[PDB]
Amino acid sequence: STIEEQAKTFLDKFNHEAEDLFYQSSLASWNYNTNITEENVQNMNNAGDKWSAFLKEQSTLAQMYPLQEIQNLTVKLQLQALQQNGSSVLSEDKSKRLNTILNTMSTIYSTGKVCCLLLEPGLNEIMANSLDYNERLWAWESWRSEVGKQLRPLYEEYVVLKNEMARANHYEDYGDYWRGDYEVNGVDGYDYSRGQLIEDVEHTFEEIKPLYEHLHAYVRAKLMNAYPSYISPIGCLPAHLLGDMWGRFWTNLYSLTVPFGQKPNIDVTDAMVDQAWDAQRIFKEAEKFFVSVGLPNMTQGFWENSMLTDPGNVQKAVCHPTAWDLGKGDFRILMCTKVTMDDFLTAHHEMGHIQYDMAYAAQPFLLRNGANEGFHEAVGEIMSLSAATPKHLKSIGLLSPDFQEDNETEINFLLKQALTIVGTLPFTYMLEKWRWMVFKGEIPKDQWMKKWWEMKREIVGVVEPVPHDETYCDPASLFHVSNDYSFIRYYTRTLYQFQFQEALCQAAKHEGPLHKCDISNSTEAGQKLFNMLRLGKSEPWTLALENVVGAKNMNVRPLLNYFEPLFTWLKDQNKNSFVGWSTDWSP
Ligand SMILES: *[C@@H]1O[C@H](CO)[C@@H](O)[C@H](O)[C@H]1NC(C)=O
Ligand SMILES: *[C@@H]1O[C@H](CO)[C@@H](O)[C@H](O)[C@H]1NC(C)=O
Ligand SMILES: *[C@@H]1O[C@H](CO)[C@@H](O)[C@H](O)[C@H]1NC(C)=O
Ligand SMILES: *[C@@H]1O[C@H](CO)[C@@H](O)[C@H](O)[C@H]1NC(C)=O
Ligand SMILES: *[C@@H]1O[C@H](CO)[C@@H](O)[C@H](O)[C@H]1NC(C)=O
Ligand SMILES: *[C@@H]1O[C@H](CO)[C@@H](O)[C@H](O)[C@H]1NC(C)=O
Ligand SMILES: [Cl-]
Ligand SMILES: [Cl-]
Ligand SMILES: [Cl-]
Ligand SMILES: [Cl-]
Ligand SMILES: [Cl-]
Ligand SMILES: [Zn+2]
Repeated sequence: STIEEQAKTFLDKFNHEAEDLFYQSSLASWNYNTNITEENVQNMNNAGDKWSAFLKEQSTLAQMYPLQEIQNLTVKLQLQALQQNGSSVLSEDKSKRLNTILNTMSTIYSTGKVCCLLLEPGLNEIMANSLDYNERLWAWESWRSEVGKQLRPLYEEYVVLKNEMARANHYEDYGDYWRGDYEVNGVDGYDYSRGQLIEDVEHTFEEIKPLYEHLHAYVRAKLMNAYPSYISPIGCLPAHLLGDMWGRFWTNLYSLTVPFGQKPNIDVTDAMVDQAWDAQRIFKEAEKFFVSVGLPNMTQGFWENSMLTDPGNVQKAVCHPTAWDLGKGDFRILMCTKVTMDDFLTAHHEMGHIQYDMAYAAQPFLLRNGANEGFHEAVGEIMSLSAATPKHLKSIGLLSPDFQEDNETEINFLLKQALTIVGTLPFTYMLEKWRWMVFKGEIPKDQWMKKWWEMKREIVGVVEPVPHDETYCDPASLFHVSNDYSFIRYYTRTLYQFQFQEALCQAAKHEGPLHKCDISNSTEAGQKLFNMLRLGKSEPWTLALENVVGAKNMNVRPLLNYFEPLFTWLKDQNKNSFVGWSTDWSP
């Protein structure tokens, strides 16, 4: 009886106990989310507590099998997923304090109000739709001070305690700890070090820099037309004018940046209601789409047990669209579907999640997940990509067969896509680099805010409207920061998404620009995609990516391919205009 054999037996017992307990908890959670009542909340909480206690004791047991005596990499992966210590390395008092800090930061972020209006919906409405410089500036500064000033000391203590936990687990810092979510060891030709992630993010960002610079110059010009005196044509962009509370996405800038405002966007909602479509039809069409590439039908249970429309005033439900994998062959979608194009695309996205879940359902319990934190949402996004293309809507009868394309409408659509995708990439990289640097200890508190805005100036070309000192905590003014979430996932997922789409459209023998591509009816693309989906978390994410795209590494080139018509059109628009920005300017 070797250690590896004992560990195999332990994992056997664990899987059988865990699948049952996880199913009971997931079903309690489903009963709540589709039927909000006190009885259902208590059942959900009790089942979740039972599951957490089970995982606690099972991790304690798992730690009694030393990994260095495990040669089988699958057994090692599962044991490792169980043996994570985390905050438990801290003393009882230090963990108590850290959890109090985390709870406090979350509560003040969620209950914060400026006098009084609360972030959702008031200030969000202002930052999305207001065209008054003073109103927007006020809301921006108000949140930064009213909330950030509170969060600052809490965040300093949070940094100290999180770095203590990370070094107690043998990481260099909390940032190194998070970079662990991309690490791979023991598999020659597929290993990936925690440092490699930074190097590769910075490499792909070096390649994204020209497209972002030209989008920046375009948006700066258009915003100047919208804000006469307030913007310099060689300087950075005021943070309170970027379409949301942080400039995370530039989506709401469309009104001010649409290249051809007289050319409407394609919106088949009217066609969906005129053909008398219902949620059943929408989900059946998504299912047909997936069947078209050789993936299986949704289970009978899926149709029997899902919630695909709002149950109305009879009972309240959590209407956020979500895909559920309860285990034991039970797959569902929760969605308060309305007959609208957005809901058609979101249905495709979530059923893409379900297809992923079904694909890796034969893997051990602990290996049932995306290859890494970015894989699932990329799989979801590429479905909506294929569903929205005019080729596909014609194919499924939502556009008239003679519906003529138009470069102006296509460039409009591509602009919007840029404002979101390309816009958020430098934001995300800059935010996570600031956090990495704070955790690594390269930014003393005295320069915290300074470095932040310096980086905002250099990397993303955005400047603060008001001078900010070290009493604020502007990064903590965003949910992910104040609620202790990694952020680089958005960069990596966005790049993986277009890598996937390019590889699959190639397999589908698509000709022409990448954004016009529909993978429908391609069993080649379906097979390429399934060869990855079925692995779940069992193989290195480098290999999972190779199975789809033929290369083992993250690459931004497909995103540039997707945007190349817009990149060229922008370069044409900006040829007689300054591109780039000076970090010296300030409003
Ligand atoms: C919702 O929950 C309540 C309380 O548990 C229960 O009485 C009711 O039957 C549930 N509704 C449905 C549709 O199951
Ligand atoms: C690792 O162990 C699993 C059973 O736990 C087995 O299915 C698999 O073949 C083993 N891998 C190798 C390389 O022996
Ligand atoms: C969890 O803690 C034990 C010591 O208490 C340690 O030997 C083990 O390696 C830790 N887990 C991991 C994944 O390092
Ligand atoms: C998928 O389901 C449809 C009915 O919705 C059925 O006609 C078809 O044969 C099924 N195909 C597969 C491959 O499951
Ligand atoms: C795929 O084939 C079906 C016939 O089964 C057809 O109705 C549909 O228009 C085709 N779509 C594409 C994009 O070729
Ligand atoms: C649309 O694009 C084609 C190909 O680049 C070009 O020949 C045509 O002149 C363009 N038309 C408009 C209206 O932009
Ligand atoms: Cl989601
Ligand atoms: Cl599961
Ligand atoms: Cl995105
Ligand atoms: Cl900010
Ligand atoms: Cl994501
Ligand atoms: Zn999703």
